[PDB]
Amino acid sequence: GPWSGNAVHKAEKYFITSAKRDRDGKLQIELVPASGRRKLSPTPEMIRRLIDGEIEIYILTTQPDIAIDMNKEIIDMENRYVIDFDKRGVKWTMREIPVF
Amino acid sequence: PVENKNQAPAPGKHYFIIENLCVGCGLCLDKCPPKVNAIGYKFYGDVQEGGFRCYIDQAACISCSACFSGDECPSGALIEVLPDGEVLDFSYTPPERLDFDLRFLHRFHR
Amino acid sequence: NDVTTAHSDYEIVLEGGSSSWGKVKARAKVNAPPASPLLPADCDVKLNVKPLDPAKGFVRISAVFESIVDSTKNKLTIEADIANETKERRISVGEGMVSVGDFSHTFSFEGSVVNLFYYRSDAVRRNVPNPIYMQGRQFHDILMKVPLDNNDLIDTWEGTVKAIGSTGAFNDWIRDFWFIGPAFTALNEGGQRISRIEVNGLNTESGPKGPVGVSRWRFSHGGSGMVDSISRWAELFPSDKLNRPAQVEAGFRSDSQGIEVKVDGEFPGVSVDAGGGLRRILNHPLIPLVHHGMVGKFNNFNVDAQLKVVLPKGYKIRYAAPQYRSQNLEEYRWSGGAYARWVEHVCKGGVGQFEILYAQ
Amino acid sequence: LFGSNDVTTAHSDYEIVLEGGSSSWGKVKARAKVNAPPASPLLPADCDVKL
Amino acid sequence: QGIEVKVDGEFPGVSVDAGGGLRRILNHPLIPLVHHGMVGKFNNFNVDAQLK
Amino acid sequence: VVLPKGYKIRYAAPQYRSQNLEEYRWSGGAYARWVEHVCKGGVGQFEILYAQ
Amino acid sequence: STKWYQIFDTEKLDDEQVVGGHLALLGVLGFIMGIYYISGIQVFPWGAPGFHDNWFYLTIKPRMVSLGIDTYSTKTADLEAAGARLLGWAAFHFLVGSVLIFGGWRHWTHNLTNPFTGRCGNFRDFRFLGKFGDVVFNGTSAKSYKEALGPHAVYMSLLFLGWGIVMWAILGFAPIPDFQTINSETFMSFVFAVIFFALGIYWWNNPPNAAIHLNDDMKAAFSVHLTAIGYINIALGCIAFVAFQQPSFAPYYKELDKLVFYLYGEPFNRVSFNFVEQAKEFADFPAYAILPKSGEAFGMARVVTNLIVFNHIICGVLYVFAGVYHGGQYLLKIQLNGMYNQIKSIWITKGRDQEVQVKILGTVMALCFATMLSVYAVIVWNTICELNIFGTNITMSFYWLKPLPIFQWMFADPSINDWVMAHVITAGSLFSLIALVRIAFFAHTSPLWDDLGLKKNSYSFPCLGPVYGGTCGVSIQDQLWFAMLWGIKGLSAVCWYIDGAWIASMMYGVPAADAKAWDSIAHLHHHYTSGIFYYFWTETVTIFSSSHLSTILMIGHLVWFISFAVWFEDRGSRLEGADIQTRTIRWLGKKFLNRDVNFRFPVLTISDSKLAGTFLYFGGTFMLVFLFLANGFYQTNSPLPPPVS
Ligand code: BCL
Ligand code: BCL
Ligand code: BCL
Ligand code: BCL
Ligand code: BCL
Ligand code: BCL
Ligand code: G2O
Ligand code: SF4
Ligand code: SF4
Ligand SMILES: [Ca+2]
Repeated sequence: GPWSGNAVHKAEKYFITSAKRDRDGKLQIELVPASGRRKLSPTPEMIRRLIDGEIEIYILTTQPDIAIDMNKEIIDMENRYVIDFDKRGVKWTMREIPVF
Repeated sequence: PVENKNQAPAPGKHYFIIENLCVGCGLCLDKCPPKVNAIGYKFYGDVQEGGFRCYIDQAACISCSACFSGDECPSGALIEVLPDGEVLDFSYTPPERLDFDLRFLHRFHR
Repeated sequence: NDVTTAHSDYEIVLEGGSSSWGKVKARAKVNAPPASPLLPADCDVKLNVKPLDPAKGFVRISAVFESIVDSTKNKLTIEADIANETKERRISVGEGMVSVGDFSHTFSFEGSVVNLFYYRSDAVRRNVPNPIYMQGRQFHDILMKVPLDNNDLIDTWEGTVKAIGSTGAFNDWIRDFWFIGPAFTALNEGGQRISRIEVNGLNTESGPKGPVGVSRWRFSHGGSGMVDSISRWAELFPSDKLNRPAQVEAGFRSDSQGIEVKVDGEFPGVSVDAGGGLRRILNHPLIPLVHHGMVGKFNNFNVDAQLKVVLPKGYKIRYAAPQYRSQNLEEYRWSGGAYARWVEHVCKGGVGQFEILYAQ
Repeated sequence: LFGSNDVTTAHSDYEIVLEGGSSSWGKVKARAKVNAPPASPLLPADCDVKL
Repeated sequence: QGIEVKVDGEFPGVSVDAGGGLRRILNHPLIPLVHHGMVGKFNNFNVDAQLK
Repeated sequence: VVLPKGYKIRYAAPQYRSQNLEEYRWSGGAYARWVEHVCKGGVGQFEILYAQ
Repeated sequence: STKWYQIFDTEKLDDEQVVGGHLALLGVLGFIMGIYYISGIQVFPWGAPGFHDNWFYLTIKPRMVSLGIDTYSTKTADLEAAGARLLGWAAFHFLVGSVLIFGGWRHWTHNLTNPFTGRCGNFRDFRFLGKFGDVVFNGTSAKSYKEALGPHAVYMSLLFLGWGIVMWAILGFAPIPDFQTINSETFMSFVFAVIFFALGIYWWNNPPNAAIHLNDDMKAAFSVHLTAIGYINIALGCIAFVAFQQPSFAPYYKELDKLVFYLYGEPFNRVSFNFVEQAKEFADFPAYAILPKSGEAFGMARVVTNLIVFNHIICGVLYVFAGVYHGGQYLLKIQLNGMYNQIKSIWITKGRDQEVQVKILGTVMALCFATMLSVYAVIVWNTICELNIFGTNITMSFYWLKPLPIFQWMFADPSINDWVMAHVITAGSLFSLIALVRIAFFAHTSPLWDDLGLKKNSYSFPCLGPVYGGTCGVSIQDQLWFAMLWGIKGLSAVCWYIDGAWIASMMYGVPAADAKAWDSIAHLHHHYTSGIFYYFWTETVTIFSSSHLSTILMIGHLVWFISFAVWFEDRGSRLEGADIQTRTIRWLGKKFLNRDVNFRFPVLTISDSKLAGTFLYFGGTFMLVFLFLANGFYQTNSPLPPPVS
């Protein structure tokens, strides 16, 4: 179980690259697993996996913010973004360079 | 009859760190050359509750890749972005496997 | 005396940087008899590639097959210019000479190979990180000219003229002629299906010193994914990666007592970026594996194999399957164990993978 | 002495529980562990089939 | 390094009636055997097999 | 192999193990290798040439 | 990070390299054995005295007596014959060891050329001998460890047959099946030669398959063989303790008590401040000469038996711990490499499921806790009753608790002491097994580190920081150190039991009343030397009497409380202190040096600090336990009377 795949992640960690908001919304939002060999698209089957809990997609910070107000605009702590508006999504924070 | 000659001796970059995932162990600091000093501790609160994390100064950090190639991160916060944009928690993650156990009926493990 | 064992040494010296440009040195000896009704069977093959012009993209390849079978010497030399016109269509202009015994004929050829994959889905390439089985079809169109400078050769051309003009089923039996003997089996064991050919032209114009027979013909190789020529067409032709004249010598001598093989040579394309930042030593082409298993299944053997992958400094192997036994801090060594089982696997026709992933 | 050394090992168990009478039903439970390498060009292959 | 196969099943066509009042376990389909033969001849092996 | 009288084996794929007058016997290692070769489908030769 | 203890790591060594190392070690061991044999020459063949009874030779001696060497003779001529045989066999060992070192160097250089015949012998393919190799194997094991077990067993059979031959010809022991007398070890050597030849040919024709080791044999096979041979060494220690106590070995061990020894460092006759050698206590012996120590009072038979038994026992326990640690290192390697999911064998697949690991470790922990609590409560209650605090006499103690009559066969005098010894051994075994199982299963991720998203990425990483207020010592190396510290208690129990001590109570034999009445109420014909705490007081009498043992005492104590400095959580304090030291050493500038002091004061890494701490901890502890076993047996077969009738 844990030894299969990356041992840190309970669910498959799918980071979201900065594919965004450059051509009719850029529906081909780039989802990349922790393995990183493949580069998938956000098809409804990936959403089925994500709601199944087997995978979990995460937004990074140090990049052009990915449709940050067009995907979802809940900004209570700036990290309340959800895809199907009832997702309970989690954002990865990186104040890498802006902090001392 | 005739054959040709043979010889055969065989026989006889822009690395980032996710502070949400980072736990503040600082092996990146040990893996960084002292002349650069890219890895640095940032303190948030009580040390025993996670407290300080680590950060990279992008301008100072110039494509050494020692941190990630060392593969010393326990938390997987040390990430590498690629020119095409893929992100790597680890250099080589083990493959995901469909796990289900084996029990022979007549063997002693049944 | 009853024990048959295979002794093999392998050395893969990769070079630093994005370009692989690796050197392969392989020695092999096996006590099992060869699967050849003509013995002894000795062969020397020299393949040298030279960059004719990087701006034009033209490369030049010379292959010299020298062989001795049953005390008879055969020699197929061929110099050719390969040029990648498009990612599907490729052109070739070359000249060569086949000298068997006292007989010898020189040939010239213009040839267009159009390789089209059946499925160009972005879904497959998006999901699968390592595409192995890629179906497709290669259309070869070859115009080959041979001086009819020999009476027996003239007889061959005349008889072939009548054969083409007499039988309408010739396009099916020409495959039987072309796939002489076990070759016709091998194409079925490797997923290769060959369509009936189409003879566009069959004519003769005469040069001042002798007549020239010109034959233009097309055929359609068809790969069901297992074929290296189709599935690895891009990995086939690393012309962009080639700036230095590369070359490989390969000689195998087959007496009934044993088989001795030596393959020494450098060439590009050994390692390709598999994604995820790890360079992979290229996947094994499966056509060699199955075609060699065809003859390797015929006998059992003990395995004594040793592979020595010489990484360039600063690079480390992150994945090996099976694991390396010993490491010299730059050279990774696979000797015995599950590597021996994998060597048995591939000798007998196994298409199992040996993932060597290495990175900075 | 013997030939064809350095062989791998495969351990297999099978059970066919038949049903009496006109019922031709059976319960097949099979297990196998083979130490030979697989013939998969993409080797790490695990498939579960629920029919 | 290996292959690990586990089959649990309940099949309604295991037993086939034969002449003379005899019933038998069904003849093995040959496509499985032959299609397994391609991969089964790739290594030399010894089998420890039990059947109940 | 029993030849016609007055003939001898000159060239041979792996040589004869034993030779009585007029009788040649192939056995041992290499001939067994060839037999194992042809049992499994090997098309290798066993070129036995005999001359007066 | 390749350290000075990683240069000889197996990952950099090949099969031929380790063959050469093993042969060099065998030759060096032969040279050391020659040293010891020379050290056992009591009277020189020249016509002069000899060496003063080294502990090494005092251990080696009874085995030599079993052979035709080393007569237990006070007669000078026969003792000179003993010295002659010892010296001759030492020279033979020297020659054979020199040849073995030469072969080891040849295999280390991968330069195998025979001087007489200019040919190169391939390590991968050869014949074992000119005709014998073709008779048996017809070739070589094809570079796979599983295929080598056959030839290895054949070589062991050859060695057994050679040992029988040597006993038959040189040492003059004719094989007969009488196992009470010495001259059956050669008959059993021949029997073992037959048995192991059969096993070797079977394993050559049919190689056993545990495909885990073959790939990275350098660590997997190393770990498996090391743990197996550690258990073998523990079994050998147990067998040695049983046998050396048997009457059959008595002519070769009890006679060691009959004869006296002049040991190196044993107290000498003390001269006064004014001894005119042109006052001296014990004037019959010469000045500054070693006073004889009588074996009967010293119990030299059981002292040598204890040295042998505990040497093998602790070596076996250490080998078990190292096997588990190296197996954990290999498991971590395959876990980072992704091969952990691909092993396909029972020795891994059973532990692949983390819940099975949890169940196994929880069962071990529960058994350890239950047994430890039971035995410790028994011990402390016995101590309370014998010291009579809270108004409890020893009638309330666990004196009734004897081993079961069915289980009483394996004890001399059934008592609570044997019960507590067995329970303490089981409890300590499970106590160390907790950490051994942690190494085995949690090399990469513990269930806590599965829940909390961290993973162990190295065999020698210090920790993961102060996150969660912890993370200290989760490396398999640190778990090995904890396992060693936990097994220190078990090894101490073993040593104290074999030396003779009341483990069932703490202060047995002290001037308290019910401590002395233990023997009266227990009905024991053996008077155990003393209780756990009183053991030091009773057995340091000789350690203080002997200057050499006192020197060892001091050095071991220094080593231990120097281990303290690197064991504690103080590495950062030591680093800043070392920076202050460096700054003041730079302040030696302007002290008229004119020399740039480029000397940074070094402080060990935590992964190195724990290494040094455990090494010094174990070293001091068991340098002192050597004195425990070298104080003497001092067990008198006389029950104690009650202080009050
Ligand atoms: C082998 C499996 C396929 C095949 C697949 C390919 C591939 C693949 C290529 C061609 C190409 C060519 N094919 Mg074709 N082709 C086959 C059968 C044929 C037949 C025939 C009647 O048998 C003919 C007449 C042709 C005709 C031709 C030419 C038009 C053209 C150049 C040949 C040349 O230079 O060879 C010179 C002779 C050789 C070099 C001899 C050795 C050939 C082997 C296959 C080389 C293996 C290289 C080795 C693994 C690594 C070497 C390292 C060295 C440094 C280079 N093909 C079969 C059906 N064909 C090329 C092209 O597209 O041209 C436009 C090309 O890329
Ligand atoms: C005319 C032939 C074709 C062609 C056909 C093929 C085929 C088909 C294959 C390759 C393969 C390879 N080719 Mg090519 N290739 C062509 C052009 C090139 C050129 C070039 C710029 O001219 C170069 C540098 C290469 C280089 C390479 C490598 C990237 C790769 C082998 C990897 C390895 O480690 O091999 C290890 C090296 C060897 C074992 C040495 C072999 C040496 C012998 C003399 C040649 C093979 C003989 C063969 C068994 C028998 C041929 C008999 C026929 C009757 C002619 N090719 C030409 C145009 N090449 C393989 C690969 O993986 O493709 C992705 C593959 O399947
Ligand atoms: C009971 C027999 C044991 C055993 C007992 C020993 C002993 C004892 C020694 C070795 C040594 C080594 N063994 Mg071992 N070893 C066993 C099984 C194995 C297996 C296996 C089955 O897979 C392997 C691959 C090895 C491999 C190795 C290497 C790490 C090394 C020899 C090669 C070299 O040149 O070293 C290069 C270096 C040298 C040969 C000498 C370096 C200098 C000194 C002599 C090292 C001493 C270390 C230490 C103090 C030994 C103490 C033993 C304790 C007192 C109990 N061992 C069996 C089961 N092995 C030696 C080694 O170096 O240990 C680290 C060593 O000391
Ligand atoms: C000091 C004794 C050392 C030793 C010292 C040497 C020396 C010195 C040399 C070799 C040579 C060789 N050694 Mg050695 N070697 C030892 C044990 C081993 C073992 C093992 C059994 O584990 C292996 C795998 C090897 C490997 C090898 C061979 C590849 C090679 C001989 C080729 C052959 O056909 O020779 C046939 C015979 C062998 C395989 C010998 C096997 C080992 C025997 C037990 C000892 C031989 C040397 C000894 C002093 C002579 C008397 C032996 C008694 C009659 C038993 N050695 C023993 C323990 N070995 C020789 C060489 O390279 O030859 C060309 C060489 O010069
Ligand atoms: C081997 C490395 C060193 C060496 C180091 C030692 C050591 C260390 C010791 C001796 C001791 C002995 N040595 Mg020496 N000695 C060497 C070379 C030799 C040679 C020789 C020609 O090679 C000979 C004849 C001897 C002779 C002897 C005897 C005088 C004496 C008792 C042997 C005996 O009981 O073995 C018993 C023989 C066997 C059991 C059979 C052969 C070995 C088998 C095949 C291996 C398994 C058994 C193993 C030893 C124990 C493991 C038991 C487990 C249950 C598996 N030495 C080389 C140079 N020697 C002993 C000593 O002095 O005792 C006080 C002793 O302990
Ligand atoms: C029994 C013979 C050997 C043995 C042979 C092997 C072999 C062979 C392998 C290991 C390997 C390992 N060994 Mg071991 N090992 C033994 C003793 C030990 C002890 C110990 C103190 O008892 C420990 C803690 C270890 C530790 C370890 C681990 C590092 C690793 C297994 C991890 C795993 O997931 O296990 C999962 C746990 C199990 C499968 C436990 C169950 C064991 C068996 C298979 C089932 C029947 C036994 C039953 C439970 C107990 C009662 C009957 C017994 C006969 C007494 N070994 C003894 C000395 N060990 C493997 C490794 O990778 O090495 C580097 C490996 O290849
Ligand atoms: C014999 C035993 C010990 C020493 C010898 C010693 C030496 C020493 N140590 Mg120590 N130590 C413990 C025992 C010993 N620590 C214990 C049991 C603990 C557990 C709590 C412990 C813990 C800490 C912490 C946390 C810190 C230190 C330091 C610090 C020093 C810096 C300068 C100084 O204090 O000199 C004062 C000390 C000296 C005069 C020591 C040198 C001769 C000596 C008189 C006796 C000589 C003994 C001989 C060297 C042994 C072998 C000889 C031969 C075989 C080679 C420094 C010389 C630290 C600093 O660098 O600053 C202080 C720091 O932060 N410690
Ligand atoms: S990549 Fe180089 S500069 Fe950047 S943090 Fe790592 S070691 Fe420092
Ligand atoms: S190694 Fe990982 S956990 Fe440690 S400081 Fe670096 S990013 Fe943080
Ligand atoms: Ca004592």
